[PDB]
Amino acid sequence: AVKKFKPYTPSRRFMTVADFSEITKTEPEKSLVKPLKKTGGRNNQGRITVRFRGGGHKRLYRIIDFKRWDKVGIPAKVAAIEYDPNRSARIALLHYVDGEKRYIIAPDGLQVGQQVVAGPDAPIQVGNALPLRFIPVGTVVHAVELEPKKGAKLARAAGTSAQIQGREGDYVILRLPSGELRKVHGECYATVGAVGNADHKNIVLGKAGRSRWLGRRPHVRGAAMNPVDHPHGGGEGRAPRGRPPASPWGWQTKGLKTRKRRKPSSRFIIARRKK
Amino acid sequence: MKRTWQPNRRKRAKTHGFRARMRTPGGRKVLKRRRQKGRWRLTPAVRK
RNA sequence: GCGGGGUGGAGCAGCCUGGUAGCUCGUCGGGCUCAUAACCCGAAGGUCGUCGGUUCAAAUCCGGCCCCCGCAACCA
RNA sequence: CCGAGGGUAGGGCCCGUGACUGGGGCGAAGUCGUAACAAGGUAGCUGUACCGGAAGGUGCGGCUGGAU
RNA sequence: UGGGAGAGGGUGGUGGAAUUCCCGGAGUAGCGGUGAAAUGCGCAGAUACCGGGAGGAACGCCGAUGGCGAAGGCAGCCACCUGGUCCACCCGUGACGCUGAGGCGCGAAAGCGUGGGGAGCAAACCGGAUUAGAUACCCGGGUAGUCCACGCCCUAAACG
RNA sequence: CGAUGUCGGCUCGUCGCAUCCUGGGGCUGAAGAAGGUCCCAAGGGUUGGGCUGUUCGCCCAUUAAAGCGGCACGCGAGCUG
RNA sequence: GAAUGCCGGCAUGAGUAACGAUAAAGAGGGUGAGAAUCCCUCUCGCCGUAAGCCCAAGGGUUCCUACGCAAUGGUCGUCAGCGUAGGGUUAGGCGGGACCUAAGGUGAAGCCGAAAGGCGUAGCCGAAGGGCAGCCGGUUAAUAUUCCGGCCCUUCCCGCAGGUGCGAUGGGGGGACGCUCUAGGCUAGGGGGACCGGAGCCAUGGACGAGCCCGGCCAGAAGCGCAGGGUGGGAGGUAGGCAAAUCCGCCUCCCAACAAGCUCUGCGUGGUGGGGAAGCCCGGGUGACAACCCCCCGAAGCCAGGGAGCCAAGAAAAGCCUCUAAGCACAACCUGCGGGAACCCGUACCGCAAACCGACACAGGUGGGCGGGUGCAAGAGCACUCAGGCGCGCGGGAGAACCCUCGCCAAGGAACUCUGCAAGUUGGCCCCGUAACUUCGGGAGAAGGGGUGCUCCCUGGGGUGAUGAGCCCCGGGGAGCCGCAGUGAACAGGCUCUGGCGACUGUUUACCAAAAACACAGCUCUCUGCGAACUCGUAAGAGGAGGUAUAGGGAGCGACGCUUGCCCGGUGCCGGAAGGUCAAGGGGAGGGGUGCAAGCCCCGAACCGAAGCCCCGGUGAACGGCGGCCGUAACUAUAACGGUCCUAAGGUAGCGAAAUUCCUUGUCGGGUAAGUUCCGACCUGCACGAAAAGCGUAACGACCGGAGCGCUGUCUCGGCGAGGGACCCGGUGAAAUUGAACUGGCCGUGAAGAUGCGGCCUACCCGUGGCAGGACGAAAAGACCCCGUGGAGCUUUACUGCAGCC
RNA sequence: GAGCUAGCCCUGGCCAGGGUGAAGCUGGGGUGAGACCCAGUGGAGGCCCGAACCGGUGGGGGAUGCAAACCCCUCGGAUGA
Ligand SMILES: CO/C(CO[C@H]1O[C@H](C)[C@@H](OC)[C@H](OC)[C@@H]1O)=C1\O[C@H](Oc2ccc(/C=C(\C)C(=O)N[C@H]3[C@@H](O)[C@H](n4cnc5c(N(C)C)ncnc54)O[C@@H]3CO)cc2)[C@@H](O)[C@@H]1O
Ligand SMILES: *C(=O)[C@H](CCSC)NC=O
Ligand SMILES: [K+]
Ligand SMILES: [Mg+2]
Ligand SMILES: [Mg+2]
Ligand SMILES: [Mg+2]
Ligand SMILES: [Mg+2]
Ligand SMILES: [Mg+2]
Ligand SMILES: [Mg+2]
Ligand SMILES: [Mg+2]
Ligand SMILES: [Mg+2]
Ligand SMILES: [Mg+2]
Ligand SMILES: [Mg+2]
Ligand SMILES: [Mg+2]
Ligand SMILES: [Mg+2]
Ligand SMILES: [Mg+2]
Ligand SMILES: [Mg+2]
Ligand SMILES: [Mg+2]
Ligand SMILES: [Mg+2]
Ligand SMILES: [Mg+2]
Ligand SMILES: [Mg+2]
Ligand SMILES: [Mg+2]
Ligand SMILES: [Mg+2]
Ligand SMILES: [Mg+2]
Ligand SMILES: [Mg+2]
Ligand SMILES: [Mg+2]
Ligand SMILES: [Mg+2]
Ligand SMILES: [Mg+2]
Ligand SMILES: [Mg+2]
Ligand SMILES: [Mg+2]
Ligand SMILES: [Mg+2]
Ligand SMILES: [Mg+2]
Ligand SMILES: [Mg+2]
Ligand SMILES: [Mg+2]
Ligand SMILES: [Mg+2]
Ligand SMILES: [Mg+2]
Ligand SMILES: [Mg+2]
Ligand SMILES: [Mg+2]
Ligand SMILES: [Mg+2]
Ligand SMILES: [Mg+2]
Ligand SMILES: [Mg+2]
Ligand SMILES: [Mg+2]
Ligand SMILES: [Mg+2]
Ligand SMILES: [Mg+2]
Ligand SMILES: [Mg+2]
Ligand SMILES: [Mg+2]
Ligand SMILES: [Mg+2]
Ligand SMILES: [Mg+2]
Ligand SMILES: [Mg+2]
Ligand SMILES: [Mg+2]
Ligand SMILES: [Mg+2]
Ligand SMILES: [Mg+2]
Ligand SMILES: [Mg+2]
Ligand SMILES: [Mg+2]
Ligand SMILES: [Mg+2]
Ligand SMILES: [Mg+2]
Ligand SMILES: [Mg+2]
Ligand SMILES: [Mg+2]
Ligand SMILES: [Mg+2]
Ligand SMILES: [Mg+2]
Ligand SMILES: [Mg+2]
Ligand SMILES: [Mg+2]
Ligand SMILES: [Mg+2]
Ligand SMILES: [Mg+2]
Ligand SMILES: [Mg+2]
Ligand SMILES: [Mg+2]
Ligand SMILES: [Mg+2]
Ligand SMILES: [Mg+2]
Ligand SMILES: [Mg+2]
Ligand SMILES: [Mg+2]
Ligand SMILES: [Mg+2]
Ligand SMILES: [Mg+2]
Ligand SMILES: [Mg+2]
Ligand SMILES: [Mg+2]
Ligand SMILES: [Mg+2]
Ligand SMILES: [Mg+2]
Ligand SMILES: [Mg+2]
Ligand SMILES: [Mg+2]
Ligand SMILES: [Mg+2]
Ligand SMILES: [Mg+2]
Ligand SMILES: [Mg+2]
Ligand SMILES: [Mg+2]
Ligand SMILES: [Mg+2]
Ligand SMILES: [Mg+2]
Ligand SMILES: [Mg+2]
Ligand SMILES: [Mg+2]
Ligand SMILES: [Mg+2]
Ligand SMILES: [Mg+2]
Ligand SMILES: [Mg+2]
Ligand SMILES: [Mg+2]
Ligand SMILES: [Mg+2]
Ligand SMILES: [Mg+2]
Ligand SMILES: [Mg+2]
Ligand SMILES: [Mg+2]
Ligand SMILES: [Mg+2]
Ligand SMILES: [Mg+2]
Ligand SMILES: [Mg+2]
Ligand SMILES: [Mg+2]
Ligand SMILES: [Mg+2]
Ligand SMILES: [Mg+2]
Ligand SMILES: [Mg+2]
Ligand SMILES: [Mg+2]
Ligand SMILES: [Mg+2]
Ligand SMILES: [Mg+2]
Ligand SMILES: [Mg+2]
Ligand SMILES: [Mg+2]
Ligand SMILES: [Mg+2]
Ligand SMILES: [Mg+2]
Ligand SMILES: [Mg+2]
Ligand SMILES: [Mg+2]
Ligand SMILES: [Mg+2]
Ligand SMILES: [Mg+2]
Ligand SMILES: [Mg+2]
Ligand SMILES: [Mg+2]
Ligand SMILES: [Mg+2]
Ligand SMILES: [Mg+2]
Ligand SMILES: [Mg+2]
Ligand SMILES: [Mg+2]
Ligand SMILES: [Mg+2]
Ligand SMILES: [Mg+2]
Ligand SMILES: [Mg+2]
Ligand SMILES: [Mg+2]
Ligand SMILES: [Mg+2]
Ligand SMILES: [Mg+2]
Ligand SMILES: [Mg+2]
Ligand SMILES: [Mg+2]
Ligand SMILES: [Mg+2]
Ligand SMILES: [Mg+2]
Ligand SMILES: [Mg+2]
Ligand SMILES: [Mg+2]
Ligand SMILES: [Mg+2]
Ligand SMILES: [Mg+2]
Ligand SMILES: [Mg+2]
Ligand SMILES: [Mg+2]
Ligand SMILES: [Mg+2]
Ligand SMILES: [Mg+2]
Ligand SMILES: [Mg+2]
Ligand SMILES: [Mg+2]
Ligand SMILES: [Mg+2]
Ligand SMILES: [Mg+2]
Ligand SMILES: [Mg+2]
Ligand SMILES: [Mg+2]
Ligand SMILES: [Mg+2]
Ligand SMILES: [Mg+2]
Ligand SMILES: [Mg+2]
Ligand SMILES: [Mg+2]
Ligand SMILES: [Mg+2]
Ligand SMILES: [Mg+2]
Ligand SMILES: [Mg+2]
Ligand SMILES: [Mg+2]
Ligand SMILES: [Mg+2]
Ligand SMILES: [Mg+2]
Ligand SMILES: [Mg+2]
Ligand SMILES: [Mg+2]
Ligand SMILES: [Mg+2]
Ligand SMILES: [Mg+2]
Ligand SMILES: [Mg+2]
Ligand SMILES: [Mg+2]
Ligand SMILES: [Mg+2]
Ligand SMILES: [Mg+2]
Ligand SMILES: [Mg+2]
Ligand SMILES: [Mg+2]
Ligand SMILES: [Mg+2]
Ligand SMILES: [Mg+2]
Ligand SMILES: [Mg+2]
Ligand SMILES: [Mg+2]
Ligand SMILES: [Mg+2]
Ligand SMILES: [Mg+2]
Ligand SMILES: [Mg+2]
Ligand SMILES: [Mg+2]
Ligand SMILES: [Mg+2]
Ligand SMILES: [Mg+2]
Ligand SMILES: [Mg+2]
Ligand SMILES: [Mg+2]
Ligand SMILES: [Mg+2]
Ligand SMILES: [Mg+2]
Ligand SMILES: [Mg+2]
Ligand SMILES: [Mg+2]
Ligand SMILES: [Mg+2]
Ligand SMILES: [Mg+2]
Ligand SMILES: [Mg+2]
Ligand SMILES: [Mg+2]
Ligand SMILES: [Mg+2]
Ligand SMILES: [Mg+2]
Ligand SMILES: [Mg+2]
Ligand SMILES: [Mg+2]
Ligand SMILES: [Mg+2]
Ligand SMILES: [Mg+2]
Ligand SMILES: [Mg+2]
Ligand SMILES: [Mg+2]
Ligand SMILES: [Mg+2]
Ligand SMILES: [Mg+2]
Ligand SMILES: [Mg+2]
Ligand SMILES: [Mg+2]
Ligand SMILES: [Mg+2]
Ligand SMILES: [Mg+2]
Ligand SMILES: [Mg+2]
Ligand SMILES: [Mg+2]
Ligand SMILES: [Mg+2]
Ligand SMILES: [Mg+2]
Ligand SMILES: [Mg+2]
Ligand SMILES: [Mg+2]
Ligand SMILES: [Mg+2]
Ligand SMILES: [Mg+2]
Ligand SMILES: [Mg+2]
Ligand SMILES: [Mg+2]
Ligand SMILES: [Mg+2]
Ligand SMILES: [Mg+2]
Ligand SMILES: [Mg+2]
Ligand SMILES: [Mg+2]
Ligand SMILES: [Mg+2]
Ligand SMILES: [Mg+2]
Ligand SMILES: [Mg+2]
Ligand SMILES: [Mg+2]
């Protein structure tokens, strides 16, 4: 339920911020945080390899439990829901009856003071995690493992989810957030419910400075450069693309498929993505 | 205005120092050359 | 300067590859309709911008002339 | 002190007028088509939307003031 | 107080028929479409037939000249929440009524904003026909929209 | 071409005369006034504005008149730009 | 003898420019061979959020003293950051190390690379971050939190007493955190005092005063007081914190829950130790047995890990505390007391500058702290001024032109000019008032105006304190006084109307462009299912991301509003198990060479045979493209209409003489006396047009047009005045340039613009201040232009390769 | 060679004073309940004016400079990209 501002500055006229209404705890769990080392888009060579990165707000990494099959049958209570600057989703603090405390990304509709649990025999309720094979076909699901015991890779962004379409041998068919129809192994764990904070995408940054807070440095158009720099560089005055629209490195960027064809996982992807 | 030489004893030693030179093939050949030429100092003076 | 064009009344084939001018419309004559248009059956109309030239033979190939479109006219 | 009024500045209303522009009314025998009245040759009318030289056309829903 | 009929409204759920797309099977020279055709589709294997899957929208028979609502309007089925209303008994209040300038709310379709959704249908648009023309009527395609949520718009042959 | 800086303005002039005005003339289709045309004449004079980078030109208000040219299209070791 | 040759020497320019901020000097007395320049005194001026003081870098003896003056110092020099010599820097507590981690670097294990090398977990290194025990005063020519005095404190070793399950690199707690705003109470600092202490002073008309001038503190263990921070207590269970665990986490139960208690800091007090002004004598003495008190102001610092709010969600590790494991419980650790032990390096001096970076004693650059007083609303602004520090290392005259910086100007008032360039005007605060339009915030300081000092009287509220006096802070009303003038000095918007471009704050061509360019939120297309795509790398390995389609890459467009038409023939991208072509390879019809022969060897048709291309489709917010001629209406004119040719399709809405219009100053209207610009229209748009987006848009702009008001030295049209130069004298003394020169004018001639040739004319010899026409003046082997089978950057459907991808 | 300059990383530090007055909160009004209106409080912002600090708009000066980019006047930002 995004929040707006009155036009008392130019930028404040369009800006929207999250309502932060689900958040019940405003400092992280100290034993579960470690420093996030900012890269600025530079690799171990010290080279920029991802352009236009850096200068964003300092962050502490919240350690996230993307396994859950760790503690089969051990229930936990949802102690709190907190802000996490490293991801779009909110995170839920879990106090296991075990004495163990642990973070998961907070599904939609999850309430503090409820019980959650993981395992083959877990109830089909928002917050629980099961092997895909034990989840009813038709159920919406997030934090899905792609391969067994390798960790939740699928549907982790705010509001995203995957749906179980059917089953086929040791595999189940998922409709991914992208619209891709994919086979994922039935032994792969997955949490029931959609990821929370679905209103994340309605946020309007409002001003250049807000991009900067997010560590997003200004992106400069290829058309604004010179031929030394970019295929779209130069030209006397403004110039149309004047060649097939391309990236800084020469490759075409309007339609040119880039997935490796001989990739082994093609045997498991049923239908390429939606829109 | 602000000019280019802005002295810094730690910077000088860590950049051009004996130990810096020895850590590298090109650095070692600098010392070799300077010795061969008979330089009185093989490495910039810096007060530590 | 460079390229292209001028042919029944109108707009276009034919020229490249010499002998043969054609398509739509319009015009004239008859039909149908009470009548007009549409539609139907017939028909007439160019002598190819102009003057030369090559040739047995020129709309056609070459040259001059007059128009007509398009392109160019840059560096100080 | 007040004070006719003069002065400076800034508002409101009204009238006249203006290159040009919008449609309107009217005008014996202009041009294009033929939308409506017969089921008017696609029943009409309709609110709205988009489109088209023009009447109009089409979509969605509505009305019978529609013939059978 | 007791009782009754109803597509009255809202929310969550859910069932079958059908169209379309996709995978598989089988099978061959056409299918589709019209006044008649062409476009389109099809030997790169379509149409027709069978099994499976996805998805959206709309609810056949019951269905009526029917019912409900103040109007707009409301139709598969289920649960919850909720409005109006009729009848009976003749128990209670004792004119507490009628209408209603303003106000406020509701308000079909189309339309608009932000997200979603998208099978069928279909403005615009393209193509094939017809025609003197055909920016139409007929045919093949087809984008908004049609659907959901929330927020606007507030019109009508909103008619009895 | 081992450099002869360049339009226009400003400033400062100076020269030519095919003379714009003022001085002196002949002819006139010169009544007078005012003109036209040509001759002599370079002493002096030859305005202020609107537009535009402009030179030029058009316009406004005047004037006796609002001349045309040369001087490296005079003049950037004088200024402007 | 020439190479703008090379090295050196020495000339010319020339006694010329200059002598480095216009903060400024004068005299008296010293010293000395010599003094504007050194020392002393008095007078003058300048800085005073600095031009004073402290620290950190960097510098490296420059510090202090004596003796010097050749060179260094832009002059001088007796002086100096200069020469010679001697002296000077003292720490368990300040800083760094014997502690800890950050990025990053290094790197057992491991991985990769022809070699050299590249990675890499732990670990190690790495600091202005964490942690850690000293404050006041005195002393030297020169050091002092270092020496000394006083009063405190830390660790290590050992011993004693008492206490305890002691024990860790292992577990846990803590350390541990943002931005804005902010409470309570204090301190730093400051103002005042009729109080307390003081040498003295009474002037020149008055004052012996409740007079003037000066000062009225600093540090301090325990304890106590005030203010704060931190922290619940007990039990039972336990499967989690990679062994264990009484710890921590989780659950339950009881008690206490704005507290108290315990604990920890700040402040106050505090045994005690210090300090102590003017003035007057000569840095010292005295003052002085100095006094050392009260009221106010009050931090951004302290209590601090305080509070609240917000989104962009805010290091690590050790010290420390707690838990246990080995082990050990004659130990060992904890607490108190005592003695002993306590290392290495830095410490001088400069430090917004004459000692650092700029070749210089260079108007430049250089991080942190302190930075007093009064007044102006505030303030670190501005004026003056304290402490302190300076007058900037050439001077003295003169009183021209001209130059700079500055002041004023009659009448006019933009007539100046490309342009109001520049300079005026305006100017702070309080009050009144304030338009179109608008996205309802704005536009707004709109515009426009009134007030502003001083005196007397009355009066309202607050802080402190006590509720009162005093102090301090906000105000209200009356009556008056003076001047040309009351934010009396200094600092301190000129305004309005109207277009173009860009939404906006931002960013940029260090050093000729700040813009309309870039960026920007936002919009769309597209790639990407995660060992992602993409990027750097031979690789390993990294970034992406400890992210996962509401995410990440690429591209265009560029807030927002209303919109974004038609063309898929060509190029691109996407789809298409057919067909055509296709390389190595498979195949082996049929040949060939050689051998006496088995054989060995070479060539080789059909046919199977991948991507690619061809072929069939799709695709525009992909590359892109969006017609011609002729005719037609009852005045004319023009054509809603038609005919025909061509295309893949023929430019829609909107806009239009435009940042686009050639003809062009189009035409018409507005504004002006006059308008090639400007504004509004028209539309034959040379050559607009829809995300290289179209058309608009409130606000915004050191952007670019046009107009008006205000005011002016911009101008008519110039005048005067001021200072710094220019000039003269003493001192010091460059420069580019320079074939040599005894270097006129005209008309000619000459390689075509002659001081230098001809003919004439003019002209005594040499300077100084000035001006710039010439010496085709200087500077730079022309940037334009061409030439060179000269070079480099860039492009592509030029050629040929290579990475990469298939 | 990144002791200049460009970007990023880690850790610190800095930004006088004044002005405007968002959401929220409370109260009041309004209503069936609401939206909403008013007042007070509150203290938001690539908000406003302006030093330090960061700049470099226009003009003048300087041009063998004080300076191989400086000086004066003026001007932009100054809680934030
Ligand atoms: C020109 O370069 C120079 C001098 O350069 C030195 O000085 C320069 C200032 C220095 O610059 C830094 C340079 O340093 C390298 C060097 O020291 C030289 O070339 C000189 O020779 C010249 C060659 C040509 C020109 C003139 C040219 C090329 C030209 O185009 N003139 C045009 C233009 O000025 C003028 N003009 C045409 N159009 C329009 C027009 N329009 C279009 C509206 N509107 C208005 N003015 C127009 O028209 C003129 C004739 O048509 C002048 C001198 C030579 O003696 C001299 O050394
Ligand atoms: C032409 O005029 C040229 C201008 C220089 S453009 C780099 N100069 C000619 O002398
Ligand atoms: K050129
Ligand atoms: Mg908003
Ligand atoms: Mg939330
Ligand atoms: Mg930690
Ligand atoms: Mg690394
Ligand atoms: Mg490296
Ligand atoms: Mg990148
Ligand atoms: Mg980057
Ligand atoms: Mg989060
Ligand atoms: Mg799987
Ligand atoms: Mg959100
Ligand atoms: Mg961030
Ligand atoms: Mg960009
Ligand atoms: Mg780019
Ligand atoms: Mg460019
Ligand atoms: Mg560019
Ligand atoms: Mg490059
Ligand atoms: Mg390129
Ligand atoms: Mg290009
Ligand atoms: Mg360009
Ligand atoms: Mg262009
Ligand atoms: Mg460009
Ligand atoms: Mg393009
Ligand atoms: Mg192009
Ligand atoms: Mg690729
Ligand atoms: Mg997919
Ligand atoms: Mg240097
Ligand atoms: Mg530096
Ligand atoms: Mg150093
Ligand atoms: Mg360094
Ligand atoms: Mg080294
Ligand atoms: Mg030696
Ligand atoms: Mg040497
Ligand atoms: Mg009849
Ligand atoms: Mg004929
Ligand atoms: Mg013939
Ligand atoms: Mg013939
Ligand atoms: Mg002939
Ligand atoms: Mg012919
Ligand atoms: Mg022929
Ligand atoms: Mg050229
Ligand atoms: Mg009067
Ligand atoms: Mg008529
Ligand atoms: Mg009809
Ligand atoms: Mg009809
Ligand atoms: Mg009809
Ligand atoms: Mg038409
Ligand atoms: Mg239509
Ligand atoms: Mg009764
Ligand atoms: Mg009764
Ligand atoms: Mg009623
Ligand atoms: Mg409605
Ligand atoms: Mg559709
Ligand atoms: Mg009805
Ligand atoms: Mg030349
Ligand atoms: Mg020269
Ligand atoms: Mg007469
Ligand atoms: Mg004369
Ligand atoms: Mg004359
Ligand atoms: Mg002119
Ligand atoms: Mg002209
Ligand atoms: Mg000439
Ligand atoms: Mg010049
Ligand atoms: Mg000139
Ligand atoms: Mg000259
Ligand atoms: Mg000259
Ligand atoms: Mg110029
Ligand atoms: Mg010789
Ligand atoms: Mg020389
Ligand atoms: Mg040479
Ligand atoms: Mg030489
Ligand atoms: Mg000499
Ligand atoms: Mg000499
Ligand atoms: Mg001289
Ligand atoms: Mg000096
Ligand atoms: Mg000098
Ligand atoms: Mg002296
Ligand atoms: Mg002397
Ligand atoms: Mg002196
Ligand atoms: Mg002295
Ligand atoms: Mg002061
Ligand atoms: Mg030095
Ligand atoms: Mg000397
Ligand atoms: Mg001397
Ligand atoms: Mg000597
Ligand atoms: Mg000297
Ligand atoms: Mg000097
Ligand atoms: Mg002496
Ligand atoms: Mg000590
Ligand atoms: Mg030791
Ligand atoms: Mg360490
Ligand atoms: Mg440290
Ligand atoms: Mg820290
Ligand atoms: Mg210490
Ligand atoms: Mg103990
Ligand atoms: Mg223990
Ligand atoms: Mg321990
Ligand atoms: Mg933390
Ligand atoms: Mg904030
Ligand atoms: Mg306080
Ligand atoms: Mg104190
Ligand atoms: Mg005070
Ligand atoms: Mg008296
Ligand atoms: Mg346990
Ligand atoms: Mg004393
Ligand atoms: Mg004494
Ligand atoms: Mg706090
Ligand atoms: Mg044991
Ligand atoms: Mg040692
Ligand atoms: Mg010392
Ligand atoms: Mg000092
Ligand atoms: Mg300075
Ligand atoms: Mg400093
Ligand atoms: Mg000094
Ligand atoms: Mg230096
Ligand atoms: Mg000096
Ligand atoms: Mg200096
Ligand atoms: Mg003030
Ligand atoms: Mg001086
Ligand atoms: Mg000074
Ligand atoms: Mg005057
Ligand atoms: Mg005036
Ligand atoms: Mg003017
Ligand atoms: Mg102007
Ligand atoms: Mg100005
Ligand atoms: Mg002024
Ligand atoms: Mg002022
Ligand atoms: Mg308003
Ligand atoms: Mg306002
Ligand atoms: Mg005002
Ligand atoms: Mg007074
Ligand atoms: Mg002043
Ligand atoms: Mg101001
Ligand atoms: Mg314009
Ligand atoms: Mg711009
Ligand atoms: Mg801008
Ligand atoms: Mg724009
Ligand atoms: Mg924008
Ligand atoms: Mg923008
Ligand atoms: Mg520049
Ligand atoms: Mg440049
Ligand atoms: Mg540069
Ligand atoms: Mg400049
Ligand atoms: Mg600017
Ligand atoms: Mg947008
Ligand atoms: Mg690469
Ligand atoms: Mg990672
Ligand atoms: Mg993206
Ligand atoms: Mg594109
Ligand atoms: Mg941009
Ligand atoms: Mg752009
Ligand atoms: Mg609007
Ligand atoms: Mg196409
Ligand atoms: Mg195609
Ligand atoms: Mg295509
Ligand atoms: Mg077949
Ligand atoms: Mg083969
Ligand atoms: Mg094309
Ligand atoms: Mg086509
Ligand atoms: Mg169209
Ligand atoms: Mg349209
Ligand atoms: Mg036009
Ligand atoms: Mg015009
Ligand atoms: Mg024009
Ligand atoms: Mg023109
Ligand atoms: Mg005109
Ligand atoms: Mg006019
Ligand atoms: Mg202009
Ligand atoms: Mg205009
Ligand atoms: Mg026209
Ligand atoms: Mg484009
Ligand atoms: Mg625009
Ligand atoms: Mg605007
Ligand atoms: Mg600007
Ligand atoms: Mg003057
Ligand atoms: Mg003077
Ligand atoms: Mg001398
Ligand atoms: Mg001689
Ligand atoms: Mg002579
Ligand atoms: Mg000649
Ligand atoms: Mg001559
Ligand atoms: Mg001779
Ligand atoms: Mg001679
Ligand atoms: Mg002679
Ligand atoms: Mg003569
Ligand atoms: Mg002289
Ligand atoms: Mg002179
Ligand atoms: Mg001269
Ligand atoms: Mg000359
Ligand atoms: Mg030069
Ligand atoms: Mg050369
Ligand atoms: Mg040359
Ligand atoms: Mg050159
Ligand atoms: Mg060649
Ligand atoms: Mg050659
Ligand atoms: Mg070449
Ligand atoms: Mg090359
Ligand atoms: Mg290196
Ligand atoms: Mg750097
Ligand atoms: Mg540095
Ligand atoms: Mg400061
Ligand atoms: Mg307020
Ligand atoms: Mg609040
Ligand atoms: Mg601001
Ligand atoms: Mg400047
Ligand atoms: Mg100025
Ligand atoms: Mg210069
Ligand atoms: Mg300056
Ligand atoms: Mg200045
Ligand atoms: Mg200034
Ligand atoms: Mg400001
Ligand atoms: Mg920041």
